[PDB]
Amino acid sequence: REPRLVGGDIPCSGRVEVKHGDTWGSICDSDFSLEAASVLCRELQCGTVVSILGGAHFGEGNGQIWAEEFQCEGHESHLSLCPVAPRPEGTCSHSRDVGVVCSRYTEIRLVNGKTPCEGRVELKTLGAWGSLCNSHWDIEDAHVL
Amino acid sequence: WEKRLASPSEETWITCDNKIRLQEGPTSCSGRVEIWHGGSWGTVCDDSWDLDDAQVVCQQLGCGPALKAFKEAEFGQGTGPIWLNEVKCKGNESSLWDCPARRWGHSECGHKEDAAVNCTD
Amino acid sequence: AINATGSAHFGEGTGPIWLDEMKCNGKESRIWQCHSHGWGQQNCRHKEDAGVICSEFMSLRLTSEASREACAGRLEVFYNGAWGTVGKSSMSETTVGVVCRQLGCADKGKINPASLDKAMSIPMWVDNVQCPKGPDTLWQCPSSP
Ligand SMILES: *[C@@H]1O[C@H](CO)[C@@H](O)[C@H](O)[C@H]1NC(C)=O
Ligand SMILES: [Ca+2]
Ligand SMILES: [Ca+2]
Ligand SMILES: [Ca+2]
Ligand SMILES: [Ca+2]
Ligand SMILES: [Ca+2]
Repeated sequence: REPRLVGGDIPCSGRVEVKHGDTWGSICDSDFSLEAASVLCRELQCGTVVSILGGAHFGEGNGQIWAEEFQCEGHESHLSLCPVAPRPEGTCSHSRDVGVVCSRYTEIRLVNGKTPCEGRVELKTLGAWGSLCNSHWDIEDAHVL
Repeated sequence: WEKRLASPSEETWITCDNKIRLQEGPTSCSGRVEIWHGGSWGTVCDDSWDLDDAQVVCQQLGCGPALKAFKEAEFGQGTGPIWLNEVKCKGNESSLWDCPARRWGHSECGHKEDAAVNCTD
Repeated sequence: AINATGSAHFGEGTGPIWLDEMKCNGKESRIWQCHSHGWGQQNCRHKEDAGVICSEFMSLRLTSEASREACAGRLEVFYNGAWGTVGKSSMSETTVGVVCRQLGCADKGKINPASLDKAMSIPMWVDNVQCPKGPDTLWQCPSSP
């Protein structure tokens, strides 16, 4: 049960899609809960769940819709380990696709450095890339980057 | 940051939307009870849902008095996380936040048991 | 059938939920002859499990003024959704012992005369109860209709 976020402008948000072995498909607003979104952000390493948005917030999928309902308890590391309750078809349409916004929205990269480890710090906000400022740039931040 | 005297025209005045709303109803005073908390829109479970609960919701929304309090998702299924379960409103509280219930916690309820109300227009 | 209980009146069940949305006219012979969505096709949870209370259901108790259930009082039989008393004729030591063992009080007992107060003066249900050796419940003892 492999998750994926598609359609979002910022790094850790978009439509929720789960692969059942070899096929990608969307999920309903009703089937997805807060516990499942907690696992999805954790599995994808996107932090913690900030919002759950329904009604095709990031667009409508084009494909198959999974009818099963996840029953995560919130502490699982992957969606594969989550117990799943099967449901019949016909529950939703594609205008009721679910979306998730997780917390790690920051976009940072290192440029103009030959070694990928060293370079100039750059940050993306409001759709553009820019350079940071020297003030309040200590070694604690550089350790985390 | 800079401190300056400003005309009242430049100041920002903001009105925010209501926390509680009713959805999927032909009448503006009828529909599914949804509440907003913690970044998500959520619903209420029909366990211990009665007319005393519906009175508080119809009063908070600013509609007329409540007359029916549906259950088992008559008006449609909801979205997002279920926020409240086993609501025990006494009928006179000013908001659903005053009444005691399971608050912002894990509810065994499903999305087919969403509570609904119908208020006078 | 006297009652049709729902919402886990008799407890939560363990296992698959085989049937849902059952529609019957009441003249059918078997439960699977009813119109249902399908074998295992459901959107339900285990806290909503169906139960019945049938006409030929009996319970036993000893009612006193102090407590509804006690080790001394009036003998009452609950049949057809109604309570009622038992006749004193043809009572034996084997019959009195069966009541005391069935309720969980003791191994033997004795029949005292009528008390000072009687509650609701419920009608008499059964009489001439004769208990053989071997039964541990009153339902297996021959009696009058
Ligand atoms: C069964 O139905 C009777 C008759 O309406 C009612 O008095 C009784 O409370 C019901 N019992 C249960 C357990 O639902
Ligand atoms: Ca710093
Ligand atoms: Ca319910
Ligand atoms: Ca209530
Ligand atoms: Ca039926
Ligand atoms: Ca059903």
